[PDB]
Amino acid sequence: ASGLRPQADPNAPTEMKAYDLEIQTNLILKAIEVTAMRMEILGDNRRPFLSVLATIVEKSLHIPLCEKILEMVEGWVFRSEGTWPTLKEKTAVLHKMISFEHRTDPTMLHKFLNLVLRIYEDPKITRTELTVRMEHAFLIGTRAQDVEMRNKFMSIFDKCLSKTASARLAYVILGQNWDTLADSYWLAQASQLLLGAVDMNPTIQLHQDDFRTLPISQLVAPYAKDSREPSVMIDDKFEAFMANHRRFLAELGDVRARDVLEPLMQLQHIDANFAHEL
Amino acid sequence: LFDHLKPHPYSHFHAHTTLRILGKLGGRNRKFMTEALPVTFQQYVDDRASFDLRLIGSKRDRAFPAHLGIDLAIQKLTEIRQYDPYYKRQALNLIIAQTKLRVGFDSVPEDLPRLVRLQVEDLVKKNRDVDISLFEVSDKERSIAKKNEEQALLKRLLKALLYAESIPEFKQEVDALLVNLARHFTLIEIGRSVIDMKKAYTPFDTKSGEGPLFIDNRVLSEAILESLANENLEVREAAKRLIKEMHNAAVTVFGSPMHVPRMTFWSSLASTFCHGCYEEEWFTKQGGALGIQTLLTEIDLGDLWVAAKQIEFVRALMYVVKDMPQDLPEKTRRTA
Amino acid sequence: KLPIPKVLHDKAIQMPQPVPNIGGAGSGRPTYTQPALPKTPAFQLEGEGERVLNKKKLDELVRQVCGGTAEGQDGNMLTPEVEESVLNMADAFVDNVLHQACRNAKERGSKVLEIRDIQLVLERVYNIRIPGYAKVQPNSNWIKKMSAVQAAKV
Amino acid sequence: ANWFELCQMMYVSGETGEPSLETTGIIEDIVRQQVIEIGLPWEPASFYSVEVPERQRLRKADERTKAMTKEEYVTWSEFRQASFTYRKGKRFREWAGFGLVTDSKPSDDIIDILGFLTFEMVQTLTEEALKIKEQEDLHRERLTGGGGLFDPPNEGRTPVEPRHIQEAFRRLQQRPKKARAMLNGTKLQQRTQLKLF
Repeated sequence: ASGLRPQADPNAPTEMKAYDLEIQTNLILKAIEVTAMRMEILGDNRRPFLSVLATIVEKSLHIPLCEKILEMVEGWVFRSEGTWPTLKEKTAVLHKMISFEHRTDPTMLHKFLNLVLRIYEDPKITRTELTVRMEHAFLIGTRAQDVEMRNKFMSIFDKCLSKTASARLAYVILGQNWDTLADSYWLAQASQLLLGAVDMNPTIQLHQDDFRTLPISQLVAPYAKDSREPSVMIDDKFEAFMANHRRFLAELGDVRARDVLEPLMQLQHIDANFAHEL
Repeated sequence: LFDHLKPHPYSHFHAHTTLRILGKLGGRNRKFMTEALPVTFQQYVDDRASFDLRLIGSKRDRAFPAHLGIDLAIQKLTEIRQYDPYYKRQALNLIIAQTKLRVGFDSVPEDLPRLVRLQVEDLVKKNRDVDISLFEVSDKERSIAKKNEEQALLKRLLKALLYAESIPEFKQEVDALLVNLARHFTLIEIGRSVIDMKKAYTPFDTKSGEGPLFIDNRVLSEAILESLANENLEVREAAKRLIKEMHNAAVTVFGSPMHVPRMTFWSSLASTFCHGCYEEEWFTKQGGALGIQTLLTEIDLGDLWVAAKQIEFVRALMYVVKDMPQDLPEKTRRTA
Repeated sequence: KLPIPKVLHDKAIQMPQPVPNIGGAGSGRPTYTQPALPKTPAFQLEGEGERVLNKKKLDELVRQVCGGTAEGQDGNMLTPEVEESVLNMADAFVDNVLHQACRNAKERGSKVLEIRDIQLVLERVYNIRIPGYAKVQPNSNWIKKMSAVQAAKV
Repeated sequence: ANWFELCQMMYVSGETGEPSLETTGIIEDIVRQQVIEIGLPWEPASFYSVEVPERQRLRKADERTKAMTKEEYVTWSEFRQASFTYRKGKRFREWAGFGLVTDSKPSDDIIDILGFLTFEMVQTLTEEALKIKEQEDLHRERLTGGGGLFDPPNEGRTPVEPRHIQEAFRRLQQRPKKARAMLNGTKLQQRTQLKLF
């Protein structure tokens, strides 16, 4: 795919027929399944098994095999009860699984991020050793292109922190590590966190020294004390016209802070210059 | 040329070619300057427009700029992954909110219809017993340049709203909003006509100044002019429908179509469409010709009005014929 | 013209790294004067400071070897006259070890000073072994002489 | 090499934390140096020409064993089997340089003895370094409210450091005064060989 020339090396990578590839993959799946049910007595073989699993997930592009490995890892993390595969060693495989972000196929990445979201919404595992080692995965989730996933991650993030402006600024400045997102403009996430400490319910309006269009009340003020009667009678059509106009006027003055603030925090994620301005 | 000089991850072919060209130029590559250097500046020094916000751990309100994401929103809306509709929806939301903020909120009396009909009665006749003292107070504390900037921004917002009709998902909401705005502006225009009629009948030289400063609601005319000669069809149809809606609202408010052409609005519309015919862009010329055609064959203001405007119309159309380059398509000249 | 290659060699595409200040002119001079990415000078925002740690180092060592100090007393474990002796000892040790090691390193044809020379000097002259930093047999003439002596003895 | 074996041995001895790579490296170099440096013939029955046929560690260990859970007990039992040479003969021989310093292919009893000795060295080093670290912390002992989403629950436990291992090694190299009693009253420097602790 990269077009690199083939060199003369006895162990040089080669290509295999599709039929042989499928046969090999089926054999590998059977071998892994049979080996993984005796995890309590592997002993000296405990580490090579996890090493080969990590290599497979890191390099292979076979969707069924990666899906099976991920399902096994999730089963270890959640439904396991006995002595674990070397306690917090499955975290090594989970960390190796972060490579899905640059694959041009978001299926495996989406499965992994769903698993991470599950891990970080479970009350049993809160402030535990597991949630301290998945910071990189959580940040990668907050950086996701998929809008729904990113919004879910940011919603959890905002739900955890406090709701005071000084506290949120302090957390941004010295409360978080941004080493994981060092190659991207990560101040958009910081701005999104900051905007969570703003009241979004109250109505808004421009100041009194700003410029707007001509109000009708100013135009009808001269007739304040004119107690006259129009020569032409008021008809139903005029009444409906004025009722609709009054409804529109009422709808005019119903702008809240969210109607402006939310679109900006959504739009800052596709343009860096506006993020800088914000 | 200086924009191709970027390090490795950037294409090195372009950068090395540019470096070679500059090296071959030699001493001439730093001697071409004739003027000093361009610099960007603001037209006014007053504070910009803003609204008030509220931080949770505080007791006071703070001002927030009201111009922040308008440029990006318009660019993302009127210039066209599976996530595009999401961002387009966000942009439309922001634009609608900004337009609503710029129009403003008002509280009118209970018996508005009576006052409106009294205004119509005074306009049809030439009553001279109307007090316009509030419209002679001088406003010598604010900036006129800032007002011009706000007017231009509102015109841009209206143009974006009008363009947003070429998307089947957004059509209904923007259409309803535009119709409501047109009716509101007709109501404004009737009162403005009354005030203008009263003003010209008191030729004085007293030391009373002009009126207050406000955003002119006639930006819609310019937006309509710029929308008539659009590539998409729905945009043109909506632009025509807005003119028809304004005329219908005026007819409904007056009671009969007899005295509708006594407003000052229609002369302004005619002047806008006539000046459109003299610009140096062919689509502005086409819009002007189409606007004159719409005023002629779809509203029917009367016969005295046309007899008054015929000379200007003929001059403008003949100029459009005169000034079109002879190697572009012939559609504009045929329209004229 | 100039031969723009279809691909650049690995040296031209490097992702620059921090670099030290070389040249010998000096740094920080406010006069009329550069690498792509210089290295950040060292700094400390707030703390005890070196002037206190260096002075407390000797008391720390004394506490370490003395076995332990009871509550309510510390620091004054050596009289003023013994501290001067200890500091002189340290200076003399450093100077002597370095002087021996440099000459030993130059003896074997090297042009740089490596840890092996210091380790050799420390082990063979002072009986000190610092972990964590990485035979003789008689020849034939001696054997013949011993054989002759043994034959004479019998 | 032998990093994880060292980790298991430290865990068994009482270091439940996660020591860095420097500590493991230093311990490995110490053990390698010792291994490289490395009835009965002298019994009373040897006095004659013709022979004739005949005829605090425990307390702490017990306290810990009483103070462990079932999973902790299983982990402790599994880690107790860590070895340097158990079914690793070729790797151990390569790591210890058998060929370069001795005739190749020694018997297996030698390998078992070497494994036993190495386990003992690691145990002793860990036990001494723990005490040194504890004393240092005890002497040394004598602002972010709110909270985030990744900070540890309680923390408070840290592993040993290279300086502690160095101090333990310095302590373990001292010899009895009997090996120096013959230099009393003189100005002669004591020079010896590496002590096999």
